[PDB]
Amino acid sequence: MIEIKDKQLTGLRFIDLFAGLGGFRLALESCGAECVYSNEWDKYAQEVYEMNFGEKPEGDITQVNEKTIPDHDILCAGFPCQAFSISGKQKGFEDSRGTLFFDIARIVREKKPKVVFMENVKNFASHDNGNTLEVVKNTMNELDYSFHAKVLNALDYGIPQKRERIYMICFRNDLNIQNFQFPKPFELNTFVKDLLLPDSEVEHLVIDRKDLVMTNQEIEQTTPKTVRLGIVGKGGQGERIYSTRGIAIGLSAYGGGIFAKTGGYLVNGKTRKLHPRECARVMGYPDSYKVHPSTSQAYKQFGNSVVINVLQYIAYNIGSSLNFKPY
DNA sequence: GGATGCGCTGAC
DNA sequence: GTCAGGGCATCC
Ligand SMILES: Nc1ncnc2c1ncn2[C@@H]1O[C@H](CSCC[C@H](N)C(=O)O)[C@@H](O)[C@H]1O
Repeated sequence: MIEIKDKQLTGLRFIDLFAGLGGFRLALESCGAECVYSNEWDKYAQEVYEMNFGEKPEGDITQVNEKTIPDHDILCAGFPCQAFSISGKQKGFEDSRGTLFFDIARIVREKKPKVVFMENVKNFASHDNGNTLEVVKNTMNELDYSFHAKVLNALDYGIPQKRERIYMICFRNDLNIQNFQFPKPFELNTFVKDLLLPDSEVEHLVIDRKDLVMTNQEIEQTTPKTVRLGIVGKGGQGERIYSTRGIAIGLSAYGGGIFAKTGGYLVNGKTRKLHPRECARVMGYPDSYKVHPSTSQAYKQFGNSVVINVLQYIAYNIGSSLNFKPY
C-alpha cells in the first residue's frame, strides 16, 4: 500500500462488511477514516482480523438487525463473488452465496450512509447479460444514490498482478456529488521478481513435476502482463507456470491444482508457488500485516481479498469529492 | 480442515 | 484458437 499525506476522510465513520482480512479498513484508515463496525462470519478470517485490528467481527450478516449497526458515513463491502465468477457455475442470485447484496441494500435502506463503496469480480459487470449489474444500479438508485461502476486492473495502479475487479461507488443524492472520478492509470514499475522473498525462505514451496512442459522461453525484460512459461498436468487452473519478470496471475480463494491459489513461477531454475507473504505483497498488504497461522487459510484469505492500493486511490477520490463544497 | 485433479465458460 | 478465469468435486 502507499502513504497518504492528505487525510481526505478524517472525521468520517465507516463499517467493514464481509471484512475478510480487513483490506477496506487498511485503505480507509490510511485516508483518515474511523472504523465503527465490522462483520465477517468465517472463523479463520475473524482470527486474522482480530490478530491485526484487535476485534472479532460480528457473525452472519443475514442475521444482524440492520438497526443495531452503528451510524456511519461510508459502507464498505467486498461481497461474495463465487456465484458470479467465470470459474464457477454463475448461478448469481440463485446461489445461497449470491444474495448478500440484498443484505447490503437492507442495511443501506436503514442507515443511509453518505457513501456505499462495494467491490466484486470483473465478470460481475456482464453476468447474466448485464442484468446483475443493472439490478444493483436500480436498487441503489431507488435507495436514492448515484451509481458509479468501473472495472479496474491492479496492474494499472502500481501492483504487479493482473486482477480485474469491478468497483462500485454510490453517493447519496442529497450530497449532489458531481465530480467523482475513478483513479487514472499509470505506468507499472514493479514486477513479481521485485516482491519475492529470499530462496532460503521458500524452499518448501518448490515443486518438481516430471510432467512439466515448458511452452515459452524465459524473458529478461520486465513486462506489465502475465507471461506463461509452461504447464503441468493438463494445464488447468493451478497447473500453469509464469515468469517473475511479468506480473502475477490472479490469486484464487477456492482454486485447485498443484500450484493452487497462487499459480506457479519460475524462480532461479525451479518452479514454485508463492509464499503467503508474497501473496500479501501482490495484494498490496504491508509487511507489517500479520498473516493467518494456517497457510491454507491465508492463501484463501488473500485470494478473496481486495488490492489495497486501488482502494486507497478510490477512497482518496471519494474524500476529494466529498470535500469539494464551494460557496 | 488440507490438498489437488478437474471442468468448462468466456474474454478477445 | 489460445489461455485465462480469482470456482467445483472429492479424497483423506
Ligand atoms: N453471511 C455472511 N455473513 C458474514 N460474512 C460473510 C457472509 N457470507 C460471506 N461472508 C464473508 O464475506 C467475505 C467475502 S471476501 C471479502 C474480503 C475482504 N474485502 C478483505 O479485504 O479481505 C468472506 O471472507 C466471507 O467469509
